[PDB]
Amino acid sequence: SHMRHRLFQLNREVDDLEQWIAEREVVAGSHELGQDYEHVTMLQERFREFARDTGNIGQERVDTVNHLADELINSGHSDAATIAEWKDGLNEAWADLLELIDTRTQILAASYELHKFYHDAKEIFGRIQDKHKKLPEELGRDQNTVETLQRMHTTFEHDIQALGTQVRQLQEDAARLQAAYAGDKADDIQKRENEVLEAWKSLLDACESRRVRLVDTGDKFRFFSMVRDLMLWMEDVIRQIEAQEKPRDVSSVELLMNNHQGIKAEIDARNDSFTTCIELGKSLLARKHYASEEIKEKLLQLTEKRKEMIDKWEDRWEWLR
Amino acid sequence: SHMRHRLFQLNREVDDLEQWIAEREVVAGSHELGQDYEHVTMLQERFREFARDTGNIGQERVDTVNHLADELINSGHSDAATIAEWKDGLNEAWADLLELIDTRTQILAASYELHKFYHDAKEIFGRIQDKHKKLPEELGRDQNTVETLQRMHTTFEHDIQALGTQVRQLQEDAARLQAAYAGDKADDIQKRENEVLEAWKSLLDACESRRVRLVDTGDKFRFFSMVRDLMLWMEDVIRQIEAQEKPRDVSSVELLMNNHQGIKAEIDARNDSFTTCIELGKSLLARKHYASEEIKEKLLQLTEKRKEMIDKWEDRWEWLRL
Ligand SMILES: [Mg+2]
Ligand SMILES: [Mg+2]
Ligand SMILES: [Mg+2]
Ligand SMILES: [Mg+2]
Ligand SMILES: [Mg+2]
Ligand SMILES: [Mg+2]
Ligand SMILES: [Mg+2]
Ligand SMILES: [Mg+2]
Ligand SMILES: [Mg+2]
Ligand SMILES: [Mg+2]
Ligand SMILES: [Mg+2]
Ligand SMILES: [Mg+2]
Ligand SMILES: [Mg+2]
Repeated sequence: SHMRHRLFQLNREVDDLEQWIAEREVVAGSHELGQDYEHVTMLQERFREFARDTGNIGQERVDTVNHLADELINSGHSDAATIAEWKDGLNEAWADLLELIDTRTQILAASYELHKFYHDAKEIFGRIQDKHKKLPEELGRDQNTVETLQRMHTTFEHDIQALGTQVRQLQEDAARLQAAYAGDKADDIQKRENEVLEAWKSLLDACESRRVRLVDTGDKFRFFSMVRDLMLWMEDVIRQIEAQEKPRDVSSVELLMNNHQGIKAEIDARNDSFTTCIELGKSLLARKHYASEEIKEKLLQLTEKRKEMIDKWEDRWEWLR
Repeated sequence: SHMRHRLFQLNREVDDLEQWIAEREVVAGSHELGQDYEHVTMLQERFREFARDTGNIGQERVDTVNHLADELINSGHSDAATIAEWKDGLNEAWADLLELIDTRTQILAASYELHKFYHDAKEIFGRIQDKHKKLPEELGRDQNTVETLQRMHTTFEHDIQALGTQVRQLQEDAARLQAAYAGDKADDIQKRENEVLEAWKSLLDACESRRVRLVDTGDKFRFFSMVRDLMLWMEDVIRQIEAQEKPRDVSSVELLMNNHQGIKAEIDARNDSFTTCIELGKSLLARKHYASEEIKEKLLQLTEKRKEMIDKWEDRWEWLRL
């Protein structure tokens, strides 16, 4: 009759607990669809709290009821068959709930991952386009400004590799998600990934086209500066020659021939500078440079000035003979 | 000199990332285990976040720098040999940081479970000792008060069921940790476990001793009560028989014989009550009740009074019916 009370008490506890499990099953059984990334995020985080609260509270109560029932069954209570029936029904209900919590937790993780893909694709896409937009058209005005622009571009191309990394990550996510799904869905992931890859492709193509144009414009201004330096120098040598005073005695002839021969040494020492300059110019022509017409003009001006200079040197020498 | 710019640019990114990795490694390399349960709980959560952030931020940066280094090597940069040296060492530093994060996660997890065992053992030992301090000693002085105390002891016994489940959980935790470690640490755990189990046992034995002494005490009062009810009744039946007037004519004799047979009817109606009472008394004696001497005296007073009542009823009936 103590065993009578113990039995009546256990019945109460089992009924209380199964009622509590049924309450939790309503929540765990929710089929609520996430409307967008923000909402699925909320859903997942709420249910993670719920799963943990449910497990914490329920496991202890289930263990207590199981203990009470096992004590009565093990002691050979005359209602052992009924008591075992109670215990089985409870353990089944609890196992079913935990299974359902598992299934919903999975479904919400899958959904989260899928919404996150579309989210990251929107964000990478926007970052790509925003970067594409900050990309100068101009090549620049002289040697000094072109080399600054070249260095800025080198930094820009540096400063997009981080987006590249994010693009490759998106590609891996798309791959993982496409294995999960099929039909309409795996298709839409492919399209979305493609939109981002094409935007990326276009940014790189534009960075490469700009790198190349800056090299071309740089080479142009390099060539022009080589020509200018030679032209200025040649005019100096010509003026040097023009400044020479006709000798009035043998010691003056000797001095002037020595000085003039010094000038030939100056001239000859520039041979490699002419070669470097002319080779570059001829290179640019071979590659159909946009400034080919200027470049021929400058090559012709250089060779006409060089002839002026050599003619003037030879005329002076041969009259000093 | 383009190629030089890219080299120095990479150089900076490499040294920067390595700095950043060194900073994360200081955090991952902490040897702080937590001063108590609360502390290690917090340590553990905060590094959980740290490990996630570090891995996510870190991996992208490493991968970014590898790509840039690989671009330079693949295009035959003059310093490809040196670049590959920077790259290789960065990757080693990153992989080292990742293993170190796994290591810290593991020993935080281990510290957490050890702290928690000692936190639970102290909580439970304290709860058991507190419950045991609140166990009453009084058994009651009458049937009603025993009944009340029994209700209250039932509640007490109910109150400690969840406490039992916590003790059993601690035993589970104790065996798992004892299997996990060994030497003086495992010994320390078994020591703490046995302390709780002994207090638990002490409480359970006390609750059961009380439960039983309350049943015994209540049964004694209930038996004494049953005997008293029968004694008072019997003495009144004897008084009713003794009050009867000697009949003086045939009609009176017939009326009295009827009324007398009515009295037997009333007497015989108590057969179940006597049986219940006597069986209770006998049940206490086989129990070896501590009041056995007084229970025996009462059984005898009861049966002797019933024999007296019956004898007086029968002697009256005999004299009447002749
Ligand atoms: Mg039921
Ligand atoms: Mg259901
Ligand atoms: Mg919204
Ligand atoms: Mg049945
Ligand atoms: Mg059921
Ligand atoms: Mg002139
Ligand atoms: Mg934890
Ligand atoms: Mg070396
Ligand atoms: Mg009281
Ligand atoms: Mg368990
Ligand atoms: Mg009674
Ligand atoms: Mg008659
Ligand atoms: Mg009558």
